[PDB]
Amino acid sequence: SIDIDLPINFGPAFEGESIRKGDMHVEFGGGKTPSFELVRMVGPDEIEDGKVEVIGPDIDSVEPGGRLPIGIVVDIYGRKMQEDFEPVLERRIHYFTNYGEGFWHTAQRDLTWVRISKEAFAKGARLKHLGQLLYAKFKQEFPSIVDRVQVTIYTDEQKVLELREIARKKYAERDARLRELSDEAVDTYYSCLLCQSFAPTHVCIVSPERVGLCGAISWLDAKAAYEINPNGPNQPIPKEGLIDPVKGQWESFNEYIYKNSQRTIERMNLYTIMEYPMTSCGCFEAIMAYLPELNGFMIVNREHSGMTPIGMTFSTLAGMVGGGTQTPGFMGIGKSYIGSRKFVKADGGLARVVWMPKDLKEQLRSIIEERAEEEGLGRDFIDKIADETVGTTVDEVLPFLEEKGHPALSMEPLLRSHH
Amino acid sequence: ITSIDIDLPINFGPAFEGESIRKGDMHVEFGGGKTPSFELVRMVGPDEIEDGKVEVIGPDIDSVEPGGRLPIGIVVDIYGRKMQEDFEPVLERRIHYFTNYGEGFWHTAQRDLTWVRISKEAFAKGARLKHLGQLLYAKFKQEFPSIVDRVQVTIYTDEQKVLELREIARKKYAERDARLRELSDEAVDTYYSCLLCQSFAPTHVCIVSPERVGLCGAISWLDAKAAYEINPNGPNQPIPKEGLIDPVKGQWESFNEYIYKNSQRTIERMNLYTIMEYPMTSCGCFEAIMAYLPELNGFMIVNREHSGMTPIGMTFSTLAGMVGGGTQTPGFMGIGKSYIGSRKFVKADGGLARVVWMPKDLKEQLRSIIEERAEEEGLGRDFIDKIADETVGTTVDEVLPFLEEKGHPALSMEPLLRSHH
Amino acid sequence: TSIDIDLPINFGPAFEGESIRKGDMHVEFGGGKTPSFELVRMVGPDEIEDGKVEVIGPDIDSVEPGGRLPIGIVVDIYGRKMQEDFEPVLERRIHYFTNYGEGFWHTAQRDLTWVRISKEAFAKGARLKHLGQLLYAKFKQEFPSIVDRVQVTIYTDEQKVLELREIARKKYAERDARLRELSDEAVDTYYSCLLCQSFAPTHVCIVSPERVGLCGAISWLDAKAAYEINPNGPNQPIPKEGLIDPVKGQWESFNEYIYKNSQRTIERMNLYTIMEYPMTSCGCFEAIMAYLPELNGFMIVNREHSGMTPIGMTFSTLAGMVGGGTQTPGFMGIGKSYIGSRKFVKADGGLARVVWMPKDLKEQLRSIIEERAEEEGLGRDFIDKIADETVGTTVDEVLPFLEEKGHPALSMEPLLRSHH
Ligand code: SF4
Ligand code: SF4
Ligand code: SF4
Ligand code: NI
Ligand code: NI
Ligand code: NI
Ligand code: NI
Ligand code: NI
Repeated sequence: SIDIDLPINFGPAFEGESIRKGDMHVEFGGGKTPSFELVRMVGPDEIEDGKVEVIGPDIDSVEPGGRLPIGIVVDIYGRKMQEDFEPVLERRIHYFTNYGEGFWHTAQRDLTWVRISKEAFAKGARLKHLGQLLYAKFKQEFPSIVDRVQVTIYTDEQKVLELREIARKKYAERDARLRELSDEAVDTYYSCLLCQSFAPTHVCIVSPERVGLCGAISWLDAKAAYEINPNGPNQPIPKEGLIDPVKGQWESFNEYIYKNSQRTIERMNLYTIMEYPMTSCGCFEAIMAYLPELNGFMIVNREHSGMTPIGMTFSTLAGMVGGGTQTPGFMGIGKSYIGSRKFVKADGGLARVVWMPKDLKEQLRSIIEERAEEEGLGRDFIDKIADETVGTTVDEVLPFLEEKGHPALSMEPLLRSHH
Repeated sequence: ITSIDIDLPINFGPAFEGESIRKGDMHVEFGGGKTPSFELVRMVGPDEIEDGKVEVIGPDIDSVEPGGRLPIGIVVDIYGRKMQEDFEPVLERRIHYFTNYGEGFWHTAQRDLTWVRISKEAFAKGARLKHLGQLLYAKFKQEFPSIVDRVQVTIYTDEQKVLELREIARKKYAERDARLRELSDEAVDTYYSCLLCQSFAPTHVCIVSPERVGLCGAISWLDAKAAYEINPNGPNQPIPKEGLIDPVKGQWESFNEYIYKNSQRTIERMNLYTIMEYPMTSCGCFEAIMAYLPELNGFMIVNREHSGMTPIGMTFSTLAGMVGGGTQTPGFMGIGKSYIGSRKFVKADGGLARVVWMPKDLKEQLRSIIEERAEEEGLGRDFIDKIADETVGTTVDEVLPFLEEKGHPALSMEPLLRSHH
Repeated sequence: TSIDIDLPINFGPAFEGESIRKGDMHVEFGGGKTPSFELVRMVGPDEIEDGKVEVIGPDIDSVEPGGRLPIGIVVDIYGRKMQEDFEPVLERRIHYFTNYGEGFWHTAQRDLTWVRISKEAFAKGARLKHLGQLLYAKFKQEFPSIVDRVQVTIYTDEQKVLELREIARKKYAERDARLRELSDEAVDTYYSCLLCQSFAPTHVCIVSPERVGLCGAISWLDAKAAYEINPNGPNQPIPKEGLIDPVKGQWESFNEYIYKNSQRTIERMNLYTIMEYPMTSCGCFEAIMAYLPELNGFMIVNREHSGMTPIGMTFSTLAGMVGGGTQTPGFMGIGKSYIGSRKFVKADGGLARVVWMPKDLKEQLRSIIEERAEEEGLGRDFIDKIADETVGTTVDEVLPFLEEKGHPALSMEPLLRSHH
């Protein structure tokens, strides 16, 4: 814990609070007003170090139930600070004030949302304590790169309408930077091991065309973390000793994994799953499995609670996919790795995928359609994907695959067996 | 199969303690709301009972023609040097244990309301009830060579005496029940355990606390304490509440050490107040099972006695096969039906406010406790009206619209597990 | 395992999976349409010539498309360590040391030897002497210690093919009679191949004269022949001592043997019971049996049959539960011949307690299931009592049908119980 004498009710409610309409002190954004929650870098000649101010009415000073602004602007300057340290530093707001209740905040880029609740308004002390806590934590956790920190908490419409421009596109474009950067354009793939607490053997090598299975750490973020902290869990790895571009195995990756994953796993194949895939830790967003009977791939996310054609639901699959065991045929991948060019390149990529939940089809509809159109599979390739309503068993799915002429059936199968 | 050595012409076998009853084919009925019977193990003074006074106060099986209803009140009064008044239910459970899973009369509900349908073949064979109590004398003396001193059986038959015996049983029920709700987790610094279930689940260890009952639904914390007092080297040993590791999630060093010892080191960390992270294992005898649905953001409390589809897409039997045996599966928990009424019912996961689906029978049986707990939690007495049932829908797509229409409070809470994104 | 003689086609491990249709089929040799067979016969050095490909008939380079060439592969071996019992094993190795080359699509064995060669060899100039010399060189490389003189004759004369297939079929009948004669009571030592350990080191298929191995092809005779050829090989005799549970088939000596070559991961072993200490499967298994407490009986499903099952999960789920070297009680992987074995879980009710089987399996075992029912007194009508997918498929479908047809398992002692 943090052990501060704050009034706010210490809890994990910041993550995904869906506030009731009849209680919320502030529900910003929502197609009605601006919204933001931002950490940015400013010049040394226009900011004051240690200043903590709460612009607009305080928590107690206004009655509950209104629709007013909310937002934390943390302006930090240092000698070595760069413009690319925002996405990694700002995430730490989810670990300073996140032991509290009555908030909703994320994604400080160009347009999206921010909120707050009531019951954290009359516990005795004001938001100035929150600002001071944030200033202290930013001065403490990152002493190398920042030398002056200022915090403001705006709650007035006009001063935050300028900030309406700060919650949708910057970080979206920062991951689109991974999208546009090719796998081989860069010359140093980065590592990730922060998930060692649940699975130490997980040494996840992130690439500019393959986000980590956590869904949060990318190559740009790993590089920024290394620049912030050379000793940090993300470490730099050059590319040496090419073995096979088809599966994507180098020498430095293999040696690093062998000497860091406790010698359980030696070789790694970035572009395929059926031979030397990458380990997981239990933080995967989706699960990818092989269906020789359907001759394709099955992808199921965490938020599905139904029956699967393979016969096992997601909860059962996580029992064996995770842990840190190099299992061929099963893997855990993020929901943004599906729309990547190097997504199981050897094993058919997007073509081999057959079945996935309907909700995940809708969420990834546009990107999957774009990726299918890029590869020539046709714009209507998403309709060729069998959903849960179409059939929950292999014997049900196969007639639909025959009807729709799925390309997975047409091409050759994989992983034959012995007698 | 357990055997005996009593000399009676009746057919000892599948027809004396463990099968259903119907009124039409019943020869003589012993119990129910019409001709109530019971079975009590109380404590009385030495002068109140002659040692080994196995009697039959009233007609025997042959002396009664088909048409008359009588009870068999097995009033096993026990006097001892060290016996207490709290030790009654521990032995009282064992009286029907000699013939429960074999012999085939009835024991409805539990405790002291066994219902006996004495067969016509037993009446024709013309035995007596003296040996019925003689069997419960020798076996009782064999099982308890350290507490009991005198054992009696006093089978009454008079209808007014039937009502008097029923009133005595109801008086004893209140004494045995009111103590449990008085206890609390914080009051006592010692927690007992239970490893009786290792016969078909060696890797499973179940921790019992004043508020959390055992998953078997049978033993409580008081029962475990009484068994430890009676059996100092039995399958239950005390553990001091020491070495606190996680206060909110309920983890202690001593509990972790005990589990790491007994559970063959497969389980080392256990949480006493949450399901999604380090849930407690289960033998396979759980009264009910609760699963977490990320789509609905809540708990589905489906019990063993209810057969049917569940929102997760499978019946109780499949979930039991997935969970029981000691497999520590996050997102699923095996609990006793009374544990739902505990004040510390998954406090780390928001408690009763995170329950969205219950079967109709289980919901109706626990209406009285769910309303009382909703009033205490501040959710209001109408909380049971917000809980979906199988009539509302057997699938997520059928109950989610009903849940959002009812404004279930769990929709206003954050999801579970350890966050990463 | 490559070669040296130049061929009109390549030589790689990936050509064994080639797909050739009827239009691309130049001339088949054997299978379900035409007669062709392999053979390995015991000979002496009196009238054998090394590498003599005595092709009696037209060569494969001068045959019209769509024709038929009956192929009799006679193998003449001069071996000091060789015996007449090693003939089948070498035949199996014909599959191993022939498919490594392109165009050598070879399937089945015995009188069902099916080899297909497309026009990629006939049009590009491949002779039958190429095949003969390739087989000779493959036998020399695979078995350099035992063989000394090799003659891979390839008869292609229809009259000679038939009069030689008569000898081959008589030899096959003798092999089958030798398999039938031996029984687990008289035979003291079993064997175990570890070719299946290439994926699951802990797993060890156990092969006995009555209960065949999980692979369904390596019988007791073949394992004994391989041990005689290769004493260092995976198979090792196991003395029959330390009988702990004769009801379910527990021997302490076999338990020690399991300790020896399975990293001591398995303590005991019930050869006649799958519930207590079963044996896992590496995928070589040909069928899966499971226990159903609802009907209290065994269910057996072969690999080729998928779909919904009374146990509640598909065959893929069962394979995942039992395969991968993982030992799970209550389920087992078995070979097809084991169903007809008289040691079929005798303590666990034998054939009586297994009622749910696919109809195709009933048709395959028409001379086996009925014969076993007659042996046990069940009568040939027991197949009517056998639940098949043509009548009932789910638990509820067979719930009243078992009672109507007189289910024997419920009429006998059940297994497994609850707690309270
Ligand atoms: S996704 Fe999680 S486990 Fe994988 S590298 Fe990133 S932090 Fe580590
Ligand atoms: S309820 Fe059952 S499993 Fe739990 S401690 Fe008691 S006997 Fe053991
Ligand atoms: S059945 Fe499988 S594991 Fe056993 S000897 Fe044969 S190939 Fe090896
Ligand atoms: Ni993880
Ligand atoms: Ni139990
Ligand atoms: Ni149990
Ligand atoms: Ni095998
Ligand atoms: Ni196998």
